[PDB]
Amino acid sequence: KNSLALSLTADQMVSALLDAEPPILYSEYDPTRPFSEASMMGLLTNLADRELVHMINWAKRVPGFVDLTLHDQVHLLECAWLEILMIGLVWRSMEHPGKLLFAPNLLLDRNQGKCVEGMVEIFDMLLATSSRFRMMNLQGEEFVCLKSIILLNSGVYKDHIHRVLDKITDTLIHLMAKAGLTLQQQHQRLAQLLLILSHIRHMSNKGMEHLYSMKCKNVVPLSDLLLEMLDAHRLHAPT
Amino acid sequence: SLALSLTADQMVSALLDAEPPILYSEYDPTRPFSEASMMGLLTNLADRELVHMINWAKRVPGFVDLTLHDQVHLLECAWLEILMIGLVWRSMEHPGKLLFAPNLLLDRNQGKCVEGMVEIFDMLLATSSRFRMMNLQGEEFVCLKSIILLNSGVYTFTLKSLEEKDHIHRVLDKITDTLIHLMAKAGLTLQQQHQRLAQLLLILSHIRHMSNKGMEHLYSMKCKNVVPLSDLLLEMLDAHRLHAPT
Amino acid sequence: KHKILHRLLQD
Amino acid sequence: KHKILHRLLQDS
Ligand SMILES: O=S(=O)(OC1C=CCC=C1)[C@@H]1C[C@@H]2O[C@H]1C(c1ccc(O)cc1)=C2c1ccc(O)cc1
Ligand SMILES: O=S(=O)(OC1C=CCC=C1)[C@@H]1C[C@@H]2O[C@H]1C(c1ccc(O)cc1)=C2c1ccc(O)cc1
Repeated sequence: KNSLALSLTADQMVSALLDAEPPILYSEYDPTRPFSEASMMGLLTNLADRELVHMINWAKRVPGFVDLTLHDQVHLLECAWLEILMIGLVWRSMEHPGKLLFAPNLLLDRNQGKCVEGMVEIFDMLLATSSRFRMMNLQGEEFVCLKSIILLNSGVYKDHIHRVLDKITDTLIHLMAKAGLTLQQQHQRLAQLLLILSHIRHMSNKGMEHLYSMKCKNVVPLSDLLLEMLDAHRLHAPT
Repeated sequence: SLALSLTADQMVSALLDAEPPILYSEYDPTRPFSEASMMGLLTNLADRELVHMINWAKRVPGFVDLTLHDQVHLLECAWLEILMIGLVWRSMEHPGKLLFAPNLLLDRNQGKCVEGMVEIFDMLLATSSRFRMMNLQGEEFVCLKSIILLNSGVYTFTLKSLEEKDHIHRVLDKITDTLIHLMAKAGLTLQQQHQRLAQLLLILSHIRHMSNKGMEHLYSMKCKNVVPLSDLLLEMLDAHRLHAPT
Repeated sequence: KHKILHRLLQD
Repeated sequence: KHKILHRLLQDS
């Protein structure tokens, strides 16, 4: 059967993506200014667990996603969840140079990343990605397109997904043309944005490797959902 | 500066001339396969390829304009992505197989010889299949391999260090202009050009993923001690092992 | 193995 | 002290 996603116009695609946006969640007000391995992991895991529920319901609202089998939907979310949390983080950190806005009540600097072993390197990569998005003046409409591309492109190999990915490309080009960019500027900006996706993948892989290690799993008790999302990646890891 | 003065056709000619040679493995079909021998053939092959990759990188426009420390950083970050893109390129015309060398053509079943390797072989085969169905051209392949080198370490790098990143971004913009030029020359409509540009750059995220997943197995104690590894390859692996969990 | 994600993805 | 990669890149 045919997918509605392809029949959508560029404006209907942008509006369906902007309407699907999950909200910005707050951290627990309980522990303030984390400075230990346990407090830092406690806050971030609690926040990630709550954002995951919103992400699942967001993915169901991404045109083309509902048309996939339940098994393929599980696979894409299992592959992309940390990349999705990370692009979300980098977006909302844009207006905060040198800081990561994990939540409006949880603004962290690189010195806090030092509290957890292996974290500051990822924090530095996240800050540089936020900084790159800031200098490029990334727009909200472009952000929701990039986030949808991360979800559909997460699985390394298919016809339906590649037709939806082409529609999103057309949507990104439609936004840049609507912004007054020339053809050279449109293809240059399309490339710049998509190359940043390689970096978001790299951050996810590096972060995931630390998150599914035994030492990272033992810092604080993890929810059953977070543990299942981690084990989807741990399964491929070396023994 | 020389990279910025190049026309798209000149960029293509320079990248094509810079191409490293295809090396042979020490594969002997009279000898049976094992975890150690398979790891031995691939490591020895990768090791000899690294030397040609170093000399290829020096010929990538804009690369020698960087500081020595930045050239080292980009090659440390991208070496496995670059070996992988080369492998999937030369494997294109061999469905269901990976042409590691003209004398080393391997199935996914042979990948089961090494623990954790078949999952990577499946991803490499999928990527090769994707390049085949898109009818990836040699001219496009050389642009992508150069983008990998320049892009993969650009964010993991004072105001002097910032000018290096700006120069990398300018050269990357030139390679994009080159890719679009190739597609326009091929008669694609503007919508087809942008869609193909996007499909190729999304494949780069898959190549990053494969390199990260592969690297994690390569710097594990099992793979480090399976066969005696060479010094340059050990240092290239350690550039990654250094950030990994203890 | 019955994943939570399988339940959560159902309407 | 400079690594093998730095040495091979430095070479002319
Ligand atoms: O890749 S990370 O830095 O994870 C670690 C954790 C320990 C050591 C090294 C990396 C990750 C990105 C950001 O900080 C961490 C982390 C996190 C996510 C899930 C968890 O189960 C635990 C923590 C982050 C994060 C959390 C929520 C977001 O909205 C965005 C990012
Ligand atoms: O990502 S890998 O599959 O590496 C492993 C190794 C063991 C277990 C799981 C993955 C890698 C890609 C391909 O097969 C491996 C491997 C390799 C590279 C460097 C080494 O020091 C040893 C082996 C591969 C390879 C070798 C040469 C190429 O031109 C292209 C790919």
